[PDB]
Amino acid sequence: VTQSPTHLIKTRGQQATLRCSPISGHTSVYWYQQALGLGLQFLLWYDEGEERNRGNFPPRFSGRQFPNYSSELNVNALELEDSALYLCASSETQYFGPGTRLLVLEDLKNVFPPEVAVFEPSEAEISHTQKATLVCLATGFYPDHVELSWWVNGKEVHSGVCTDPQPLKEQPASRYALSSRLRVSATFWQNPRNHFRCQVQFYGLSENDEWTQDRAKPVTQIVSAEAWGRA
Amino acid sequence: IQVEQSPPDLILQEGANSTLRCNFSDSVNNLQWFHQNPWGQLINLFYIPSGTKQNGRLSATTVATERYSLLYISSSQTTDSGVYFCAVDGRLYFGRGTQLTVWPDIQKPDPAVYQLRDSVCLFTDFDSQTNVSQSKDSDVYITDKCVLDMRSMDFKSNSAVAWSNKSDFACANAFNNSIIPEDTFFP
Ligand SMILES: [Cl-]
Ligand SMILES: [Cl-]
Ligand SMILES: [Cl-]
Ligand SMILES: [Cl-]
Ligand SMILES: [Cl-]
Ligand code: NA
Repeated sequence: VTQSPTHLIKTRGQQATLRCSPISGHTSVYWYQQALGLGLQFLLWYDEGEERNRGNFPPRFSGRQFPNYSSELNVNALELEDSALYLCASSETQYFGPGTRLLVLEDLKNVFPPEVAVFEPSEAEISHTQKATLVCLATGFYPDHVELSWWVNGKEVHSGVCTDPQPLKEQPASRYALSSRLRVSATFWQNPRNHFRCQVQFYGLSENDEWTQDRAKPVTQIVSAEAWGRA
Repeated sequence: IQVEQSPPDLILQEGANSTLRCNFSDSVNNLQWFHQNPWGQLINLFYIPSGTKQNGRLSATTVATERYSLLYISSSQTTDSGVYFCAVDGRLYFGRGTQLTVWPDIQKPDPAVYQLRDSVCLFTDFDSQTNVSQSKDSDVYITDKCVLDMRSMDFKSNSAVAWSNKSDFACANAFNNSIIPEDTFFP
């Protein structure tokens, strides 16, 4: 089960297109809205090409299912309170896609990509514990729900990693910040061959969107930072 | 059709068993349990309109005549943390979920605050009972604790991070708004 785009920023009054492709063979597609604080609300169901049901949603929430059972949802006259994770499921047992996160803003003026930095292990920690912790900081970004992952020697690692469950606000009265830690044995850090990267997938603007302002258009992009094993 | 889930929140220490309940106001043809991952993906745990299923350390039992289902997690691991949903039924009706948090058993605590370079302060290797407070100062940043698992060494550890562009700020004073352990190593 597949959904595109991953993430989408729009503006009041615009139109949002959400795409979904079900598991091969499945003929039913279900759409759900997951809005922070309301849980999962049912939106639409399609079987064999047709609309079978609707949640409590006005006709500006529209869609369709294609002969191959793939489906799209079109949300018109977008409003701020349309911001949500939209989830697609197919076929008995329902299986979920990764969802399309929609953000609807008054304007694009506040979209900034992150700055990403990697902070190397304290020598004290290495002495005291035989272990080395790298810290990653992603700062100054908006909107949230970024994807931060660690990479060592070209491969994504999951062991020894911990990333904050939520971002914190930079002025709690607002752009965001995020941190993550990677711990390796001190021996691993002391190997000059070893290469560590903190990678942040930021979701921002696309071609579609209009940017005037002087700074770079804050496009959807990956911003990274790196560290080498001890020289 | 109403779908209630119990409890709403569950803090556990790894090793502990726990049970999530799901009640529903009517007869159902389908019931599913899910886990939601940090980036939004619902993972199917079980389809069980009636009976019992087992998969690894998870179990489910649905007493259909009495309109409820149990999700049983044996020896919770830190990796079990997240939100668990119960849904019944073509649309599914979801409950509001149980949020599960599983902390490590730190028998060998070793609290310490380090300075890192390339300005950041790391508080690490405390036990799970320690609470890390935010800063009252809006130009000082402190993350909540989180647990990492160095899988290959059977080793788990908690940490939080503080940083700031205030000159005043340093690692020695950084976690002052928090109840630090006494024996905390300051390098
Ligand atoms: Cl797609
Ligand atoms: Cl349409
Ligand atoms: Cl069509
Ligand atoms: Cl967002
Ligand atoms: Cl503990
Ligand atoms: Na984030």
